[PDB]
Amino acid sequence: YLMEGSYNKVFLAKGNIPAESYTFFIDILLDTIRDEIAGCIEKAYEKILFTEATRILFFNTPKKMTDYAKKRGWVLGPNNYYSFASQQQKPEDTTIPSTELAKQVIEYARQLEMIV
Amino acid sequence: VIDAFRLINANMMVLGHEPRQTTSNLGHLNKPSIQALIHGLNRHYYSITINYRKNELEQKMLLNLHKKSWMEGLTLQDYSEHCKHNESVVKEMLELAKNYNKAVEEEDKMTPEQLAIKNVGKQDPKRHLEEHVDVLMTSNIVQCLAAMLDTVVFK
Repeated sequence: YLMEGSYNKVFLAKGNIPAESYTFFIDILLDTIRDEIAGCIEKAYEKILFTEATRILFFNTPKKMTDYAKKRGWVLGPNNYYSFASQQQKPEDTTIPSTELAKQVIEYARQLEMIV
Repeated sequence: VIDAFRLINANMMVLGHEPRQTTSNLGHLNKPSIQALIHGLNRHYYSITINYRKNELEQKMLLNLHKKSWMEGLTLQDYSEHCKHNESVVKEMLELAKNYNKAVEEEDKMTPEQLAIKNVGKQDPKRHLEEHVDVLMTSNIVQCLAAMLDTVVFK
């Protein structure tokens, strides 16, 4: 579940109780899990209600979710509103290529001119 | 071709100075003018040797043959003139290709004397796929860089 983002992995961190020493240590991972989840949700949606965000990042209270809607920087209207940072400014410039592709062309010429 | 000549006293030659018209020149041998050089070199004149003086100012002058500050790299052919060029060549590639397969089946079943004297319709062999690819490529590669370079230069 960790490598290919699938969640229900926070739920199975208290269900891996057959060995208690697992449940003591695994708690550490649960602060990275929230981070990857919000990392995708920053791009995956654009309008959800606040209580749902509280149900997704596995929080129980509204207060926590205010703090974490403040670190990522979202606004608190009736539904929690997003900011477009998925492809905010597109790569519509091949002026950035420009120099690089010209290097490449030159390179081909070197291989067609060298003495081999 | 440029020589130099000086007449020699034929009279003195008759009088015994015939082996005495040898001034100390270096040498390098001639032939087709042995017509009048057998009594020219050896009776009427002889061969002087030619040199040159290649100044560095004249050399830096003649060396000039292109004023390019408006030529290539500040230009490039028309991109509809340039697709009509590729079209034609890369079709000729096809025509030659077929004959190329037909040559690779032949050469296998023959001795190099018969592939040697093969000089009827030079259109078949490698020689034309090379003849093409080096014009095509050239063109195009650079065809290639010219566009890119201007994109930054006149950005």
